[PDB]
Amino acid sequence: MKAPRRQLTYVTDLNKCIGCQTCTVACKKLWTTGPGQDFMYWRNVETAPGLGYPRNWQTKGGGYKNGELQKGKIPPMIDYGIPFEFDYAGRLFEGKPGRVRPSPTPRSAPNWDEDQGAGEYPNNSFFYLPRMCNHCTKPACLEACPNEAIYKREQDGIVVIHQDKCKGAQACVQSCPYAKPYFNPLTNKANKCIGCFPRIEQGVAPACVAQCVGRAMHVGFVDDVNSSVYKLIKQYKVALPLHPEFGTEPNVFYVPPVLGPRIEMANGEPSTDPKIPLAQLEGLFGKQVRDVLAILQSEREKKMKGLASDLMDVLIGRRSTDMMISPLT
Amino acid sequence: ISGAFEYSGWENFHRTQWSWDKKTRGAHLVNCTGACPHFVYSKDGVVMREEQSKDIAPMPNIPEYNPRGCNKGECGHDYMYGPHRIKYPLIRVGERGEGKWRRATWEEALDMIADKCVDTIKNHAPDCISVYSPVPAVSPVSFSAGHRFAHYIGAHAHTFYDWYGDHPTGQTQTCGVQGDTCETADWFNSKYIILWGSNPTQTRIPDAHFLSEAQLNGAKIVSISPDYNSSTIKVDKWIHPQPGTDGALAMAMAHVIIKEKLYDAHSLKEQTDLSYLVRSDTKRFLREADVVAGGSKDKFYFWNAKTGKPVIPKGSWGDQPEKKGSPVGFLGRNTFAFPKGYIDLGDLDPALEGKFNMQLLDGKTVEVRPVFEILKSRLMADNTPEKAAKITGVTAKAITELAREFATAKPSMIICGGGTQHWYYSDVLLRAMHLLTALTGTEGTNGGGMNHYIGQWKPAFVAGLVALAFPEGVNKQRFCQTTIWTYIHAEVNDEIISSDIDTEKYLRDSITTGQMPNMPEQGRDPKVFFVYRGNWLNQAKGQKYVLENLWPKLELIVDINIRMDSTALYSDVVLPSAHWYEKLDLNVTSEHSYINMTEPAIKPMWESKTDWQIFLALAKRVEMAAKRKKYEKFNDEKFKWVRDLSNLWNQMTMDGKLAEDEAAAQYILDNAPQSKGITIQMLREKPQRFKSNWTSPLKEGVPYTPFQYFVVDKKPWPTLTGRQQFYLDHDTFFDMGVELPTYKAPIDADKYPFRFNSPHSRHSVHSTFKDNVLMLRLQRGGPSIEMSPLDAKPLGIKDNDWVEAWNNHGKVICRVKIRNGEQRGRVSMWHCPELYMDLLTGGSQSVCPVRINPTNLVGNYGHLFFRPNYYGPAGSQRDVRVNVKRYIGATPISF
Ligand SMILES: Nc1nc2c(c(=O)[nH]1)N[C@@H](/C(S)=C(/S)[C@H](O)COP(=O)(O)OP(=O)(O)OC[C@H]1O[C@@H](n3cnc4c(=O)[nH]c(N)nc43)[C@H](O)[C@@H]1O)C=N2
Ligand SMILES: Nc1nc2c(c(=O)[nH]1)N[C@H]1C(S)=C(S)[C@@H](COP(=O)(O)OP(=O)(O)OC[C@H]3O[C@@H](n4cnc5c(=O)[nH]c(N)nc54)[C@H](O)[C@@H]3O)O[C@H]1N2
Ligand code: SF4
Ligand code: SF4
Ligand code: SF4
Ligand code: SF4
Ligand code: F3S
Ligand SMILES: O=S([O-])[O-]
Ligand SMILES: O=[Se]([O-])O
Ligand SMILES: [Mo]
Ligand code: NA
Ligand code: NA
Ligand code: NA
Ligand SMILES: [Zn+2]
Repeated sequence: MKAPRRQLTYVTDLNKCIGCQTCTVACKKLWTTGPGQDFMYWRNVETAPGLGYPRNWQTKGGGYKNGELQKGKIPPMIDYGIPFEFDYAGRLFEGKPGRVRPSPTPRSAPNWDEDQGAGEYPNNSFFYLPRMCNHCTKPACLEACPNEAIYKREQDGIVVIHQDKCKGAQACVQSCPYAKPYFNPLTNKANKCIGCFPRIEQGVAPACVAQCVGRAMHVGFVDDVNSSVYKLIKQYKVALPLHPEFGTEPNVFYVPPVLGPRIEMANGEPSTDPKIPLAQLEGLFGKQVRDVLAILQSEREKKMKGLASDLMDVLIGRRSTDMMISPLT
Repeated sequence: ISGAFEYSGWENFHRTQWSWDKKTRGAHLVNCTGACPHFVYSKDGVVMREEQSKDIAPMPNIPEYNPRGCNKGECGHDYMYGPHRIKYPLIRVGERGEGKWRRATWEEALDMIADKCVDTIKNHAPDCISVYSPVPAVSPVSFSAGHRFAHYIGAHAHTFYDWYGDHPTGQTQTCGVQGDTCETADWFNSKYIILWGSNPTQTRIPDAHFLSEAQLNGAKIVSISPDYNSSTIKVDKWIHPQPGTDGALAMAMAHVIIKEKLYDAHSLKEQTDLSYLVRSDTKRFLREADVVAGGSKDKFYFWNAKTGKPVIPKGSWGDQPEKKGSPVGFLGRNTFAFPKGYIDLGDLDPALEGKFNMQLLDGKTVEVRPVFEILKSRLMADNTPEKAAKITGVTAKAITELAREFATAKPSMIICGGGTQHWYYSDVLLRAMHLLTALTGTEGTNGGGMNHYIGQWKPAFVAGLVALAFPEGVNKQRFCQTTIWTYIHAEVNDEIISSDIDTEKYLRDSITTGQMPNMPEQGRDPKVFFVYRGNWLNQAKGQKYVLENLWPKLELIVDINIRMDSTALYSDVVLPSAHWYEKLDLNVTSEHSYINMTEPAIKPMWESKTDWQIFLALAKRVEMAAKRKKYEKFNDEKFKWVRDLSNLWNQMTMDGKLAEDEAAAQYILDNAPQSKGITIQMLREKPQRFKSNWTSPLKEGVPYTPFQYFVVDKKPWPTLTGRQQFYLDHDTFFDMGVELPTYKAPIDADKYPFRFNSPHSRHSVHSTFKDNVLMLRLQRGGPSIEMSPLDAKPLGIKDNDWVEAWNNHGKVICRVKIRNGEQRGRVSMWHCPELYMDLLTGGSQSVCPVRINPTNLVGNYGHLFFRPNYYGPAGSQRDVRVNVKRYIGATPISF
């Protein structure tokens, strides 16, 4: 253990994420282009509701129950998706006939159920859920490793799998309830999100934050009382950790969606209920979600009456550097 | 001690992963409208990755543009190293499309092309050669290379703005401009935005943040779309009409707004033609010629209600200015030449209601009504919420509430796109949207107006581009109109029977009267086709007609490309073009007001060359060819131009001045008012904002919003009437029933039961990135077509089954995605996946004909004339219908 001196903290605004996967791509092309890593998405974005990545990860088990470390499942490769491969050369350059089909026959994939969500027209609903390692204050992965290969950095709270200490025990994969450590079958090592510590060390925001196109990501140290992450988490209290009942105490938080149209009634007229079920959000973030939404709706309404709302200004983030450690590199 | 932590040394593994020795500026030269500033990171001569440079200068009080970018962009370097790259010149050895090639040298390749170009000119006509290269704003230097080439040898150019269906035909009809739009930063100024047939969560990815930020700052947003699209999850209200019925929705809103008097009368009176007077007998505009000997047929009347007498409004086509300015490409006529204040209402009080009598030249008397009066009567009768409800399936209450809110919130704006622009009758629908804006008076105000977004059509420095591409003048250049060219030469069957709409007669009459061009002349076949910077075969409407009828007329087809796309795959010669990060070019768009660019990070790879360099190299081999074939100089009677092929290179490069790519780029900057002063070096360091813009002042710290020179400076609108013109009293418009804005139901000539929708995907930029391995891994490994469960279940179709979609034009077999948010009665296929991808046959264009709306062929009515990309037939495709069934040759099980 030894608690960290500072704790790198993320806030994801589900009002702003457009599910463009830019962050998914940026992280991959920076850290996971190596051998054995083709199926790994340290950063991914899933449609909610949906299967997620890997499929049904929310029931894989892991984390803590009354302080007791849990041992969950190890997802099979097909739940991650065998990364599709293609023979372009044969068709484009070598005169081979036949379409450039994907192998294997598509049956699963990390974003397979994009924009499908739940509910029948005209009350279909979905939103986007970006995910990463949560650099937990109580990291299940770290306790589970029989080789102490996983450590929590004293300077910024970032959790890292030490690649030389790692002997491929996979206890961490069993125990992370977010399914964020990935076993590399080529090297026999676990790989996961490194919180972009080389960028952080240079005062550059992590790539999934700096390159976020929807402008939905906030990062900073939660001890800095002038940071947007302190403001959203501690002050206005509108950002919640994903699945708190897992007992890992994440340090990635979500502002739940308050934007969105209303449930349409049988006569075609609006209800007062949102198309996004409250019950779905409570499933993700627990029983505080109602009060957070009331705060968000109340503050947005002041802006609508031409009044001032500093909470709204924070979410707007008119300047990127108000949201994050400098993104410039 | 270092002062370093226990595991610091090992962590050097990861820090090494984020390192580089060179950083250069890059851009993605594709038709996406991003024009996103980027840095390119290379180590040991290999490009390692790119990242948004995030260095557009902010404006006060509103969100910055930064970082922009998108999912394709952050893997753009994949096309440097990927399995798609053209490395060497290729000459075909099997049949077109087989992918059977032999490698050639540049010499052999370019000599083959040169031999054929000279022969074709010698034996037939110069206009049997053409170059297709769209959207100059994407990469003006690369665009200019082929165009300058054609310009000197006499080949003809194409159009793209209207061919793609993106030219806002109705706005040109209404406002007399090619088009204009606010930069997206201005969205933040609006209180009320209607997203009308626009899906910016997937199709304006780098700009979409402004929308949700507007909402958090208190704006309300409405999505109008048949399916529950990705954008729609964040809006406050969702309206879902039947496809192509938006016209009824908009006219019913107009009705409510007029009947309840929620409109800006002062604005209507000053800026539109709604006060202009219409003769009850001929239903034409009362004109000065009708009343006064030798009176103009292009001057008009309104009834001044404060003096009880008729008055000739100032600024119409017949009113000439002062000093006359030069023609301005994006205007009907240069109305900038007029003085400020010119069409200011002063103390005039033009009547909008009533009937009046006036005395003709011949002495007899005619009743006249103002346009607004006619419009108002027709709306009260035909466009009630209750009637529009029956048509659109939107409730009458919803329509009324939308109407009131749109007219009460200030500023309000409409944002329209492909969903409303790609229809047969999109011209009348945009006129209707412009009627809604005009009624509420928000045109020319920040956060207001009718704002269209589509592709990368707008290059603000357009005169600098015309300088480099067409240096002897646009009037000494051949243009076809590509929609017509495809229709005629691919011998298309549009399935519209003549007795309903005589497309044939209109088209033929438009051409023989010289209203629209026809290339080649004298009925010769097109013989030589250059295609680059656009995947023209893959994206072409009427594709099956093209492959079967047009393609075999072509003796030589040349594709110049970074990658083997479908067009190239079906070409005779394929030449290797340098990647975006191995070349120098400008890069701009209408979405933001800044000049982007790319520069070489490394030398062009393999044997690839930049587009500028390729047509320069071709120019020499053509000189040589022309000497061999003893055909160096020839007459070109159309332009009274004696052309000298033996001096083509010097022509290309202005006697060697512009032989480097960077000089060509700087030549562009130097020759437009919007850019003169800016250097390549400045741009290399940081994006620069344009010095000025098109129809408004470009002001410091303030988002551009168009048309202010008319709305604010009271210069006349460049239309026949000199106003925003909603009455078009031309014969072809009466013929179609569209002299006024009104509802025109979609073409049902395809006698099949599903409407065919083909919207743009977050996972590609048109065909580019369709075949990208990573993009495909974030989908289901191939192209997709979407169906409602309510249509799929009775058909026995399961999620991810193969399905077959067809009509009289063609057939496509594609894996299905069942999505609840899709509206029953239609299917959506993400447009134009590449032919060689995961399809069992055909593609999205197989089931689309080419169709031409007669109103788009009018070329003799004031501001309605042909100019390339200014006016012309739109290549619509949304009226298309198809049948669908389960494909049973392969039914794999799921797990
Ligand atoms: N049913 C239906 N049909 C529709 C549509 C629809 O909505 N529904 N949409 C339209 C519309 S609006 C458009 S804008 C067209 O799809 C645009 O296609 P385009 O060929 O220009 O882009 P694309 O990206 O595909 O082609 C770009 C080509 O240029 C290559 N390239 C890109 N950069 C360069 C360069 O710098 N130099 C050279 N020589 N080549 C370059 C690129 O690889 C690709 O082959 C049309 N049809
Ligand atoms: N990621 C990405 N972005 C892009 C492109 C790309 O290829 N990839 N292409 C760019 C270009 S050139 C284009 S032209 C634009 C096009 O992008 P858009 O302007 O957004 O238009 P579409 O994608 O065709 O469809 C817009 C939405 O309107 C809906 N809609 C469809 N039919 C109708 C209708 O009849 N009435 C109404 N009210 N709505 C309808 C569609 O279902 C869809 O939800 O995107 C540009 N942006
Ligand atoms: S980039 Fe920002 S917006 Fe796009 S998906 Fe990742 S988080 Fe959502
Ligand atoms: S998320 Fe899983 S992997 Fe990341 S720290 Fe918490 S427990 Fe360990
Ligand atoms: S923080 Fe760095 S490593 Fe962790 S997900 Fe975001 S990008 Fe990938
Ligand atoms: S592809 Fe277009 S949108 Fe995506 S990053 Fe490059 S420029 Fe911006
Ligand atoms: S449990 Fe430990 S040994 Fe490696 S596989 Fe996981 S870090
Ligand atoms: O940089 S990689 O694509 O070789
Ligand atoms: O240039 Se636009 O027609 O995509
Ligand atoms: Mo387009
Ligand atoms: Na193949
Ligand atoms: Na011949
Ligand atoms: Na690839
Ligand atoms: Zn790479």
